[PDB]
Amino acid sequence: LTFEHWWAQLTS
Amino acid sequence: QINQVRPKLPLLKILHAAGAQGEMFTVKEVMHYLGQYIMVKQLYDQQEQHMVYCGGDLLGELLGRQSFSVKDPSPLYDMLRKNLVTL
Ligand SMILES: [K+]
Repeated sequence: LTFEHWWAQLTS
Repeated sequence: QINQVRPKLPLLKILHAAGAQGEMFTVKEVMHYLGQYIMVKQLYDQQEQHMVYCGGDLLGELLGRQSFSVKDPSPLYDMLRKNLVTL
């Protein structure tokens, strides 16, 4: 629901 | 080193704007500073935060797009492939 929530999943 | 990449100039300018130092970085570092750039410049859609609006931003020039979705990262990864020099 936040930009960081989505962005953080682009990296392991 | 094999785990490092050298961002092309315009992408490096973006990373430096977000606080990065130097010329070579790991992919995790590149993603960290690119994410910070998007967050501090508040380019993401306030209601649907996975959407990033970058029309008129150097990031939009690099993506060749006015916006992209973090949920469908292919255009972002294509931009990185064209803007990261590797070994
Ligand atoms: K915004």
